[PDB]
Amino acid sequence: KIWRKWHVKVNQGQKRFATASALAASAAAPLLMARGHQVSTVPEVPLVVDS
Amino acid sequence: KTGLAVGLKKGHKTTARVSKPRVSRTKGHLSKRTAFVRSIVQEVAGLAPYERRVIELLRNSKDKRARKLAKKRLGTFGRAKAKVEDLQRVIAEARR
Amino acid sequence: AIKHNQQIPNNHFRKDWQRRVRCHFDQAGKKASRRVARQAKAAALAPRPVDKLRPIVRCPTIKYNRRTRLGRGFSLAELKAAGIPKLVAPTIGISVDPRRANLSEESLAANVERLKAYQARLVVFPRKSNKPKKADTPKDQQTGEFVKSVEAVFGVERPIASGFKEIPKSELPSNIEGGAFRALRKARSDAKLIGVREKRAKDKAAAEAEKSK
Amino acid sequence: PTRFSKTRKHRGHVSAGKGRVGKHRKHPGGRGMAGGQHHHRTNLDKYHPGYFGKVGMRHFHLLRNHQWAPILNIEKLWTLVPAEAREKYVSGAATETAPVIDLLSHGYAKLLGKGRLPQVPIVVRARYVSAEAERKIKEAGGVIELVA
Amino acid sequence: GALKYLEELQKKKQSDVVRFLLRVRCWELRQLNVIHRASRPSRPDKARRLGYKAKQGYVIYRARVRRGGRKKPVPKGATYGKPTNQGVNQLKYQRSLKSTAEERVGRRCANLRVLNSYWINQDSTYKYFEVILVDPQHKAIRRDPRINWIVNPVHKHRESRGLTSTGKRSRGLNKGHRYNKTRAGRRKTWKRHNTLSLWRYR
RNA sequence: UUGACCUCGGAUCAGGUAGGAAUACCCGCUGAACUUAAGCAUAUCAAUAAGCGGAGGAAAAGAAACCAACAGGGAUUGCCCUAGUAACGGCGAGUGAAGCGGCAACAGCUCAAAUUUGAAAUCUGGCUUCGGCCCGAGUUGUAAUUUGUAGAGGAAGCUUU
RNA sequence: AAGCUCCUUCGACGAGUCGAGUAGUUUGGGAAUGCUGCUCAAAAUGGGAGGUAAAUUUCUUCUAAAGCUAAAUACCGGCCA
RNA sequence: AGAAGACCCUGUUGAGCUUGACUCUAGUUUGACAUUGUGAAAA
Ligand SMILES: [Mg+2]
Ligand SMILES: [Mg+2]
Ligand SMILES: [Mg+2]
Ligand SMILES: [Mg+2]
Ligand SMILES: [Mg+2]
Ligand SMILES: [Mg+2]
Ligand SMILES: [Mg+2]
Ligand SMILES: [Mg+2]
Ligand SMILES: [Mg+2]
Ligand SMILES: [Mg+2]
Ligand SMILES: [Mg+2]
Ligand SMILES: [Mg+2]
Ligand SMILES: [Mg+2]
Ligand SMILES: [Mg+2]
Ligand SMILES: [Mg+2]
Ligand SMILES: [Mg+2]
Ligand SMILES: [Mg+2]
Ligand SMILES: [Mg+2]
Ligand SMILES: [Mg+2]
Ligand SMILES: [Mg+2]
Repeated sequence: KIWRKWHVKVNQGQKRFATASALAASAAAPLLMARGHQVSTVPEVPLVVDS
Repeated sequence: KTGLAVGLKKGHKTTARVSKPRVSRTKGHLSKRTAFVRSIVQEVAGLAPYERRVIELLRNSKDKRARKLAKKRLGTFGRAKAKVEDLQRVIAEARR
Repeated sequence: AIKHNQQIPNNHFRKDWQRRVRCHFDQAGKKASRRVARQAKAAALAPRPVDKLRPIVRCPTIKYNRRTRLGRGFSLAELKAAGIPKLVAPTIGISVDPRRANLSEESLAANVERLKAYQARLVVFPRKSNKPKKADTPKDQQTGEFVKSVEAVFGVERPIASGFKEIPKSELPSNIEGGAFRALRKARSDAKLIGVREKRAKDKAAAEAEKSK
Repeated sequence: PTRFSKTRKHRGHVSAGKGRVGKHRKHPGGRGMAGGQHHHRTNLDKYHPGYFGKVGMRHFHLLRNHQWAPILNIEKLWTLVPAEAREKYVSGAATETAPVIDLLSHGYAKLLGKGRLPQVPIVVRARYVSAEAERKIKEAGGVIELVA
Repeated sequence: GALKYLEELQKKKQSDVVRFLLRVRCWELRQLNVIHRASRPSRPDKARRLGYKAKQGYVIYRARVRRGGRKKPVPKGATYGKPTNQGVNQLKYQRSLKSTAEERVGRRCANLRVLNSYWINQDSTYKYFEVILVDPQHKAIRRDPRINWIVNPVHKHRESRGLTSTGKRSRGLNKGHRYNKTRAGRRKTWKRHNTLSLWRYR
């Protein structure tokens, strides 16, 4: 049937908690390498390029 | 309003505003033309059979029986009471 | 077929409900189309605001009378006091409600000043720009910095009166003489016994006292 | 998720967890609350006392807005004062001011005297008040304003 | 105006004058036919207040229907259901006899639009009604904004769908609290109360 | 004898219109039983399926003989909530709304009931189309004013196309 | 020809309808929510409603028995994506 | 071998038929009101 629960209601606050964790995890060199990115020549993990 | 939650005149105190009512509330007011036309038709038409029975009862001074008969024909106590007074007036007009 | 310490079910699913199941998969699609309709209406209505001015009304029950909201339209008493003809207000973005009645001067006064405030900020272009009339806004007064929606600027500002007032100890209000609890108990008893006291006033003995001189 | 289920665990075993004797039939016992007085009586008398019968009088057009009167216990009176203002009164900074709350602005009608109050005088505007709520307000030096 | 006088007279249906006219006209309508054209309205006031004008395009018909309730058109008393449905005699039709006369006239003159209708007489076995119809193809009707709304296709056979005054009464289209089940349509309201609405996020 | 009027007819008279299809959604009428109640008859399934009539791109409803009891809201429709609640029910199984509140949308109007009465000022049809003319309808009332929010008659002032 | 302020004068407002009884059906609507059949059958500050039947006295809110009107809503049957 | 015994029993499974089983019903009979009006005679 098309009555099946296709969409999931996630609490706003667990979405924001996870988004902050994802941003924090983006600032760790081991977590970039363990994912599979080629960051061997990146000076600092929060790579900020002048706008 | 007394400004209290309970009591006789309970309610928040406010300044009442006095204004003439809506014109739609003026319904039920007998205009002079309507009363004139209804008098002409009343003479031409006459009386319903049940009205004539009540007037006979009223003339014999059987007021309770006249009201009971008027109630059964009309349906309600209020309409019967109003009709009996109306019939009592037309009796008076006929006998000057 | 109850088996354990359950809550007794209340599932009204015995009437072939599967034929009348409405699933809202077009919630996102309807929202996008509503915004497209709103944009088209605004473009056609420019430079007029997309909505109409509405009065402040008080909610009609003891549960909600503490709060005010927006009404349907301005009553004829409010419009007449503000100095706007009844059949001119709809042409300038004002909502008219002939059914509503004003029983208090306070609510009437609050809506009249709102009508005058809107009238002050309103610019009316001439029916033909070549020859402006008395009631048309002059060319210099027109500026071009207009507003999109009236209800954003003319919404409710304080729907519920604040409860954070602070007063000097000198201005401390006095107490109820018999006690506020007793004031409520006495008020309830008066309403409960209003008919009994009136019946005995007016008593058969009082009528007998009236009869017996 | 279907992979976390006994159904995936019963694949291979005949009865699928329902027994060889006394198998899983359609409706052995009734459909719904059937037999609440006859054969499901031992369940209703045990877990749902008061189910059968009729108690009280009727109310034909009950509007629940008439019965609207949210309560507020005086142990939470000072929580309606803003944080910056509540500090000076509670801390003991005796002064010439006294707060006025006007409960109805916060969505309350009656005031009940459960907790305790600091001896700071305070003015409250309430629709209803209880005997003890008034008594504990008076002792603190407060004032009760009955409003509508 | 003379129309105010006759309206007041028409309320005196028990008077000698009105009773005589009702009796004589009842005899005349029995002889004529069941559905037949009427040259002019027999009650000019009632026709006028219902929307009748004296010009081309407005047509009056007199219709006749049989009084009494409805008998179930089953075989010889046999209803093969439960005891609660074994009723043949005292049943009643959910529409009014006025609508039945209104609808039969519409079928015969299926090129006019029924405007409204009104009771004109009755006897033991019949009730007599007059039906006001409008011809939407007449140039005198298409040119009058007060009536040319009926030319639109949504107004075809409004007597069959219940969009006339007598039909709106039968449906229960009134604003009060006594019409809760039928204000917006009885079947529309039932379908709304019984729909199980499931949103994307539950 | 002739000419009217009323009613009822004829015509392959001049000009038109209806039917049938479709019916997913919509407006009505009619109308079950299987099933649940661990039996069954009220109930339930269901004011549903089948049957019949009628429209549209939507339909229907719709500008209160409304809701309320308040410091009052103010046409209709739809969503969320009210609420599995008030209530109904072999008071069993079961069924079951509405006011208020937040929002989407927003729009108001036309008649009858008045004497143009110092002027039927109104309209179909034919011819002419060049302005108009000629039959007919209509005074048992077609135009203009008025619809309760009012309005009409006043007499001063301002203002509108 | 249209408005606006003013107060005196008026101020037509829908009948086999409203309402009542009874029968059937329907409803959450329970001394009866709606509809329909039959019998009776109104009035002018009258009438209806104010969720317990009735009598008495007040109060509140609307103005039935004539009509039109777009949007928000339904629907994948038809056409196209 | 052919056929989920057709005899028997169980099922809160049926159907055909019967009757003074329980509950109804077409039809019919009787009464009331309407259709339904106009006179005369007594009591
Ligand atoms: Mg095992
Ligand atoms: Mg097994
Ligand atoms: Mg088992
Ligand atoms: Mg066993
Ligand atoms: Mg069963
Ligand atoms: Mg069973
Ligand atoms: Mg069985
Ligand atoms: Mg069907
Ligand atoms: Mg429509
Ligand atoms: Mg809840
Ligand atoms: Mg049901
Ligand atoms: Mg009954
Ligand atoms: Mg039925
Ligand atoms: Mg009933
Ligand atoms: Mg309509
Ligand atoms: Mg063998
Ligand atoms: Mg076997
Ligand atoms: Mg057994
Ligand atoms: Mg059997
Ligand atoms: Mg017997």
